[PDB]
Amino acid sequence: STFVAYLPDYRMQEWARREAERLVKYREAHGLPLMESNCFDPSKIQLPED
Amino acid sequence: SKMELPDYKQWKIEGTPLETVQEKLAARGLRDPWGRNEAWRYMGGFANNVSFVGALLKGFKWGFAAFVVAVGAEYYLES
Amino acid sequence: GKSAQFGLHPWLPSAMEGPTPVSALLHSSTMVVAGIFLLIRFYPLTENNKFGQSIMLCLGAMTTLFTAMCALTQNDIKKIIAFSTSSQLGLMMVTIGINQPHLAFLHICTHAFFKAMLFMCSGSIIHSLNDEQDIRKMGGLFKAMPFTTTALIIGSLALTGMPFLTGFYSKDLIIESANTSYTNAWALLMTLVATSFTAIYSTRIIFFALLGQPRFPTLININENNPFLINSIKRLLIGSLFAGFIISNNIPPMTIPQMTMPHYLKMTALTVTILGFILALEISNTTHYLKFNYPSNTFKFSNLLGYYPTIMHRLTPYMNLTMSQKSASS
Amino acid sequence: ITKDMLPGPYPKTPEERAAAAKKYNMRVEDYEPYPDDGMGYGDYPKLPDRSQQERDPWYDWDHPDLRLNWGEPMHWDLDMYIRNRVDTSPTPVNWNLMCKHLFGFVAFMLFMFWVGETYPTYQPVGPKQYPYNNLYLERGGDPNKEPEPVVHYEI
Amino acid sequence: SFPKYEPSRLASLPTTLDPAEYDISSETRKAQAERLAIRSRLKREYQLQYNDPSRRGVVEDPALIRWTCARSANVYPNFRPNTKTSLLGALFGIGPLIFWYYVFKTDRDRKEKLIQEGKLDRTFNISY
Amino acid sequence: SWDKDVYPEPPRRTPAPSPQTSLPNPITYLTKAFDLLVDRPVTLVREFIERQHAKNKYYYYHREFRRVPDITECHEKDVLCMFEAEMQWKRDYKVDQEIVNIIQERLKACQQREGESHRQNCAKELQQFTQVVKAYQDRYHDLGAHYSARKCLAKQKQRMLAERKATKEAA
Amino acid sequence: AFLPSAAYLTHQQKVLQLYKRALRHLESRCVHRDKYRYFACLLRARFDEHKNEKDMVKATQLLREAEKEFWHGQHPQPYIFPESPGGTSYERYECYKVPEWCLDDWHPSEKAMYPDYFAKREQWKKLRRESWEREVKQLQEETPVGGPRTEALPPARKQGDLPPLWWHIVTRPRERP
Amino acid sequence: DAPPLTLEGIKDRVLYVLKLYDKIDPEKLSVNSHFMKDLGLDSLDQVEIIMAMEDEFGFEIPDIDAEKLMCPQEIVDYIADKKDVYE
Amino acid sequence: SGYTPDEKLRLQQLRELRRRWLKDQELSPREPVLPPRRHSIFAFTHVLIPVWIIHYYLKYHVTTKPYTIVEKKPRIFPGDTILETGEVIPPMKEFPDQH
Amino acid sequence: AHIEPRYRQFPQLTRSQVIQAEFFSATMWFWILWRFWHDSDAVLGHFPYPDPSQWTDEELGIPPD
Amino acid sequence: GAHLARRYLGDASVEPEPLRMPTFPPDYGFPERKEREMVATQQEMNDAQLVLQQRDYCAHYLIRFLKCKRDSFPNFLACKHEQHDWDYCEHLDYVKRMKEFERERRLLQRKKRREQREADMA
Amino acid sequence: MLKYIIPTMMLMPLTWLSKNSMIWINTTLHSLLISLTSLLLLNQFGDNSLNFSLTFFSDSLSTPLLILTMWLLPLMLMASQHHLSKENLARKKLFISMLILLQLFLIMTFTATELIFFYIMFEATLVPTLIIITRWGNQTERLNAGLYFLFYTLAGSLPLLVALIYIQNTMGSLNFLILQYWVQPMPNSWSNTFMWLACMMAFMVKMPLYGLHLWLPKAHVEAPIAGSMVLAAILLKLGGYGMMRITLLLNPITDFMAYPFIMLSLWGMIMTSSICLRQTDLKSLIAYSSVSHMALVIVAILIQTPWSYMGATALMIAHGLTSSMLFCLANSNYERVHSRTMILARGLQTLLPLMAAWWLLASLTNLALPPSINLIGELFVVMSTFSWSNITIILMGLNMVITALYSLYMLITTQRGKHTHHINNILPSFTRENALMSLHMLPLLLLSLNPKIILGPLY
Ligand SMILES: CCCCCCCCCCCCCCCCCC(=O)OC[C@H](COP(=O)([O-])OCC[N+](C)(C)C)OC(=O)CCCCCCCCCCCCCCCCC
Ligand SMILES: CCCCCCCCCCCCCCCCCC(=O)OC[C@H](COP(=O)([O-])OCC[N+](C)(C)C)OC(=O)CCCCCCCCCCCCCCCCC
Ligand SMILES: *C(=O)CCCCCCCCCCCCC
Repeated sequence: STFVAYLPDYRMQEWARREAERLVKYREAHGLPLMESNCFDPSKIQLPED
Repeated sequence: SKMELPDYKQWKIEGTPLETVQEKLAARGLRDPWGRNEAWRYMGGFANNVSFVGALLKGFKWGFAAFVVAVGAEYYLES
Repeated sequence: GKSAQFGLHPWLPSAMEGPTPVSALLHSSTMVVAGIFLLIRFYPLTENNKFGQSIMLCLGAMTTLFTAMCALTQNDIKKIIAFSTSSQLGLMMVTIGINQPHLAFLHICTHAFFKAMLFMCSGSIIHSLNDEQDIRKMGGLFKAMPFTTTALIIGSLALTGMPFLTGFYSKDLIIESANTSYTNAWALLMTLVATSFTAIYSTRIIFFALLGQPRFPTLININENNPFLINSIKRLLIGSLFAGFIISNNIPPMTIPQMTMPHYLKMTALTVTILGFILALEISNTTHYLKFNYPSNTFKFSNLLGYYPTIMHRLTPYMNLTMSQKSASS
Repeated sequence: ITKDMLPGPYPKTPEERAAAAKKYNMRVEDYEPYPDDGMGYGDYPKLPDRSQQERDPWYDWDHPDLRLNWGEPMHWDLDMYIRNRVDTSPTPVNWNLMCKHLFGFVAFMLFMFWVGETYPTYQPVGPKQYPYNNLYLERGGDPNKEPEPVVHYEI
Repeated sequence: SFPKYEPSRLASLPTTLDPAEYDISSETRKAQAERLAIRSRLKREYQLQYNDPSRRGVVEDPALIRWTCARSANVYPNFRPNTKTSLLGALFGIGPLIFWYYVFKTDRDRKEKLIQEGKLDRTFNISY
Repeated sequence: SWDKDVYPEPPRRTPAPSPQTSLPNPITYLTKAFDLLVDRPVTLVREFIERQHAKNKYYYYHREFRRVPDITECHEKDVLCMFEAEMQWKRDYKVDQEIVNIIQERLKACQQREGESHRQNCAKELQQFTQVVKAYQDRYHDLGAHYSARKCLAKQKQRMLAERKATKEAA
Repeated sequence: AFLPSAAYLTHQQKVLQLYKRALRHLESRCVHRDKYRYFACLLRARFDEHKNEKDMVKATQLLREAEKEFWHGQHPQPYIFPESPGGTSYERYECYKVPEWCLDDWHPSEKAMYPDYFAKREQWKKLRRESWEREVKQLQEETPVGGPRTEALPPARKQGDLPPLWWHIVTRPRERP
Repeated sequence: DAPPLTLEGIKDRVLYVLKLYDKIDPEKLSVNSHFMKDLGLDSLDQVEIIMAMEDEFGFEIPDIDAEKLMCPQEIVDYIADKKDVYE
Repeated sequence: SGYTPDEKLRLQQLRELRRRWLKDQELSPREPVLPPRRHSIFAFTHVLIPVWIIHYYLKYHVTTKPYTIVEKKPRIFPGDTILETGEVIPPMKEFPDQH
Repeated sequence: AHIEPRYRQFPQLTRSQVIQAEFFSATMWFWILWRFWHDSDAVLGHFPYPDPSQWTDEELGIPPD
Repeated sequence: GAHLARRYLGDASVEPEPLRMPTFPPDYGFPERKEREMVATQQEMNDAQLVLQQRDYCAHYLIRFLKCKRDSFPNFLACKHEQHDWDYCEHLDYVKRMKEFERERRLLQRKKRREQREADMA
Repeated sequence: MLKYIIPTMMLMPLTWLSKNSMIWINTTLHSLLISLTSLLLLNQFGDNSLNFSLTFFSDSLSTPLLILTMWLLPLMLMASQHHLSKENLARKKLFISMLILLQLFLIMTFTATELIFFYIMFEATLVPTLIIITRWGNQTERLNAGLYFLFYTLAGSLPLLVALIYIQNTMGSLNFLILQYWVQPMPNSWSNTFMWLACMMAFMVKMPLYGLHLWLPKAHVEAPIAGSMVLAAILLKLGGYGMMRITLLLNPITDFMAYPFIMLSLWGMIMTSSICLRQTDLKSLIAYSSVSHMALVIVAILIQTPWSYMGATALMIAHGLTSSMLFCLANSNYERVHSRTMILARGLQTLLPLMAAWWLLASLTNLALPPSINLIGELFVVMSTFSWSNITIILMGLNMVITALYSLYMLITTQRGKHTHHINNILPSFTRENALMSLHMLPLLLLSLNPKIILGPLY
């Protein structure tokens, strides 16, 4: 119980807060949207022909 | 352990509604052999029970006296 | 499921098999209101919706009418007050079903007090008669237990909704909001009939348990001088006398009060209570005659719990177990 | 326990029927089995299908909580027929009459509830009046869109 | 005159209203006497095996193990597949499966055809 | 402490306590009793622990990952670089999940702190939450329990063809 | 019909049981003492008016009509005594009826807490275990062939000899432990 | 609650109930006085006595044991056994 | 009916044995042999230590985390004065009185 | 002390329970009477109810036709 | 309360539906009709944290009652006059509501007399 | 994974070289040392699994199962050390060696990176359980229990192995660190249908699926309780590991094919809950409850949503612990009364209070009392199945009634009521028994505080 109580940051979950705590702090100061509908860059994809 | 039991001649069925019950069986020619068994419930302090309205207004005298005393006290207080 | 309404009601009268304080807490004052507490918890969602409000109002009226009808002619005292608190739960879902949250919450706060105090007074009477819980063997206890006599009279008066008591500050507001609103007329009618039936069974408890000639056996072990019981009944009597007034004063105004109505829609609660008192007084006076009245279908339908623990507690387990064994296990 | 203590197949002739009856230690004529319809019942005795509340409660039973003695050929559904389960007590009212009364009562007042839903009660009043276009901004509406100005008139 | 209380599956006749108590044929008392003899033998055996100071263990009732063996282990060896058993097995084995399959199927096509055309409101549904 | 931009809170406006009647209230006396009996030893043991903290003050650092080429520039069936692309994609997945979590925290805090008139003063938080929910639903929803960067890229491709078809059919 | 000793209920016993059940239901019907006494005297007078009837078949048919009206006119919830089956306190105190052989399982460090009781228990057990062979000798010669015909236990026929099969009927604890 | 009762207490109670019965004369009764032999009552009077004792002690006696105890001493013995006197 | 002498004698002996056992159920005065081994202690241990512990926890571990103890802002009425700013909310217009 | 049970007679009554019961009944009735004299509103009425039939037409602004 | 029998057992045309009323023009027979007045400005009405159900047209008595309750602690019974004033205002609003109901009923009944006159001569 | 396999293979001579009276103490002590050592597997990252070597890896999924396995071995050793006191010393060492070999094959099963290795040791596990079931049982039907247990499972997997070999000829590697990136979609055809059936049916039998569940009650009412606990608690989880390692390759054909499997699992879990409502043996009742729980797990992994995977893993671990401790309860009762009848021994709360408390805790944790991990997993699966379709909640709702109704009833007739008069050998609580029961119960409560360690590979 003492080992699993002080286990060093399981799956970096707390780290998942901290960088996120940085990231919005970036994009709320420069007018950028919070998250975008495109997961990757939409200009770096060769769209197939239709 | 040992309790004293009351006299079994002091339990009389007279003055009770069981006397009227025995009157009814005497009118129809029957006997009530178990009136003396239930005779004790209809005398003494166990008898003379107040009615429903008498149950609701229990202690109304003291309450109304205190109410009129308090309303007189407030009547003098506002002056 | 939690407040024991229609469809899932009979566990509330069935749960009187436990100890008396267990009933008096859980199935009288505290645990049974959890479903109603969940309903008034989610009032911003039920405020703008009409379907759920209508169906839950009709379910509450159904529950309070059926439970009051079953409570009219029952012979067990604890079962009578269990049906009483189920009817009160139906009334609280009726008044939250008409978009009045804080009135229902105030009724919860008052009902816990007075219903718990009636339950412990009944438990003291039960213990003083050597574990005998039938209303057809008590009575003549006005001068035998004067403290519990006064407490039971005050509690029945508060249950009926008598003026300027703890039940007056919540139930009268509930019924005046139920009268003057866009309600179902059938629900309002069964609310009034439920109020009359509450008056009838409360004065039935008073007449058959506190007045008249004694019916218990001759070994008289009447005793109530223990300081714990006296102090507890005194505490809840002070509560049921003044805490309702204190709570109704100190709650912030969060709803529009309705007080412009005609006289016949304002005297309704007291007049129906007095009418129920008069009708049950007629019944109690006519029970003293040396006659015999053959019971009709009304008494069989009333005293046998609406036949609901006789039909739905016999057919559904039979069907489930025969499906489980004859069709599945074998 | 051996090969003729556990229950066996269906007994056909009177002799094997008597052997099965003395296997369960009961009367020969009162031991009658279920009909061999292919459900795999066997030579188990068929009780008259009554509950266990009907048993004598004052009799000195071998098992008092079950009202069951020792060596009795028990029911095929003893688990179903305990006191804590389905009960077959003789009710003072007729069962069909009970079902008819309950169904009629429930259907009648459900129909009356729906009838009252069709024709409701109300108060002789008008609608409630709210300022600022019936509280357009306080309802959560957007402020960049100007609502239609509706006013409430005195009488 | 008086209501005739009908027999029912959930409401048996009482032990007192049954006319079978009040017949005075001789084989009735003979059967009752032989039942009492059987019960007396069983009760005598139980009391002799149950009041023993030397015995420390469970009184092994043959009826309990007999019933538990007849409940499970003696179903297949005395089973013969006929029209009734096969019909009941097919009715209670593949019926509800087909019913639930068809209900869940048509629910799935309705939900899918609602969600591909955008008619299903999935504004806030991001946990799945 | 915490940064005030990522968790914004309006300044507090507490009205002046001015008695109307002459009856005193016990709240001030109990507040003084709380400040005397409770707050002072708590502050004393807090200054004790922080003074013991001041002797041994070592630092820990927030780990940062450099940007790696994504799944688009990965040769097919060459695991040695799509492994890194998937690694970065999973880290960004966790970051985006926590971003939606912090927006939900903002919305809940606004709705609680705005009292009974929260339906009007939390319009900005509702708009931000709706935008971030639509972004998360476009970015990560319906991937399945066996999600991977290839499936997310295929879903993004299908959404792009749907948008291009909607543009062409309504041009 | 079902009795520990008998196999057939005599018509006199059935009449008495009908009288008992019908009068108990009458008492449960009318609560008050005076009405109960009056109607009980009426029922006793009715049974007395039909008492002088020595015809078996006529009393048979009269019993059948009587049972039919008794079931037709019974209360749905008859009064049941608090210790009777069906009562409110039926087998409630049975959770404390721990049998005596649990005292066999006690630790020796607690068996010295009550030395006199445990010495009395061991001498009682010695008495029982020496009387066991005597009582099974008593049943092994008094029982008829093919087992007993009735369940009525025989008494002890000798002075000093304990009653046969006496233990587990006399061993049941008090109803208020 | 519910004080234990000695054998003489229930004996006083049973003789009191017998003395309060009109059919029993209050002089000829005893513990072993048979109802049909010493006093010559009927079976119905015996069930009346059984009901009186059931209502007096507040518990139910089974019908077989109601008809089996045939003397006041048998009533005393059965009540003392069921209440387990002399604890 | 009555009692056969056999069953009556049997229940007499059984009642004798029962009365004997219930006589021997009484305990002697020396049993049980037990082996050998502040007014304001409740209001200090059960109250004050929980107050100190929960106040330490709430002051230096929960208030440091954002959006944990979120409190509704107090209502603002006309004629009040904010202590942290000093600006006074201006007085509300006179009532068009009717009573 | 503890009350010894009495056989088929009236049980003993301590003066304390009777005094407390009469006290509670007195405070009950006194509170009822005091609240009924002071408030006198929620049991009888708060405001008058104007009838719908006594209104005229110029209050309602109905031209005649 | 005879309107229920006049509507359901009688004729439902006389009693207007409370769900959608009034549907008549508001200037019908009311020249220079003056609307009701709001005393509290919207910001000063909103910063008191007042629930939407109680946002009536004369909530000045209500907000003064809330202020009286908030500054008279612990003497809770010292603000019954403000409660009486708020009750008076709510009562006056209810008089306005049944005046609107009577106006709608009498105007629609005048429409019935009009169509009866159309039946008489037109 | 050599730091746990070598301790097991080195404890093997320790139980072979131990003295004639210190086998149990030494084996229990050293297995508890291995159990403490096994906590080092929790070095988990939010992106990458702890890949130890070429043929061994352990993500967030298999680590709680490994910890459960080598925590389960000492509990089995204590639970099977009573009735083997009269058994010969060589056969005692044979039994302990069989348990040790079963643990070794289980830990090698959950960490096998290659699916062929996973299959090979996943039914190298078949030999020790078969040996224990057939040899150390207590009835005749154990012989039949060696047939239905065996010829079901192998008949599900001898197709499957061929299918696995086919993947070795198709993808070129069956490694799981490779197949997460080389996976191709499965087209709609009859060949892919039969490949899906072959890859599914082995673990469908091993769950078991309803219809194929006949091997579970027949192999539980007669086993030595070490075998009963390993079968109920950890041996049924091989199907779950098969699901969460195989379902990556079987997309997207699983979505429009698993309809009859889900119908069978839901209606069969309803049927088995109903069968629990009318049982007479404790062991059969617990086995049918396990059938219901594994049918729920089948639905959870078949709908394949992340919430369902969290709920499936949590429900798997919680059900394993609960079923093992329920079998410990039933073994204590069968030890004391020498029978398996439920109605025989009643009212044991009057005689055994601490076993009554353990009965109450077992029944409370069985019906998913919050905030236990059983309720966490069951609730997550409930929400995922509501997300699959609406009407499913009805097919859940009745079960959640029935899964309470027997779960108390199985308690009540075994604990509440008038005790049986003719039973007098009810001994008090042995310290070994209650120590085993507490060692079962305390981790189940403790995991409710920190559930994030047992929430699957995608928490
Ligand atoms: C794991 C899979 C296989 C299963 C079997 C495993 C076998 C081996 C078991 C090894 C030992 C156990 C390991 C798991 C231990 C889990 C517990 C644990 O350590 O959690 C860590 C967690 C850690 O907390 P945390 O995660 O919040 O802390 C964050 C970590 N730090 C501190 C570094 C920032 O411990 C707790 O949560 C403890 C909280 C305080 C203690 C409890 C206080 C309240 C107690 C109850 C009061 C009354 C309440 C009301 C009751 C009403 C009636 C019911
Ligand atoms: C528990 C008992 C029941 C177990 C049931 C197990 C599942 C049922 C199906 C199993 C089939 C056997 C394994 C097939 C693996 C195929 C893998 C694959 O890629 O196939 C594609 C290949 C496709 O052929 P191909 O790949 O060679 O062709 C090249 C590709 N095309 C088609 C484009 C040209 O499928 C087959 O070759 C046939 C597959 C079906 C096999 C049918 C025969 C077996 C039937 C089931 C018997 C089950 C045991 C019964 C007895 C049990 C004991 C009593
Ligand atoms: C006109 O009378 C309408 C009154 C409101 C609707 C009917 C309410 C009926 C029930 C309450 C009043 C009962 C009076 C005896």
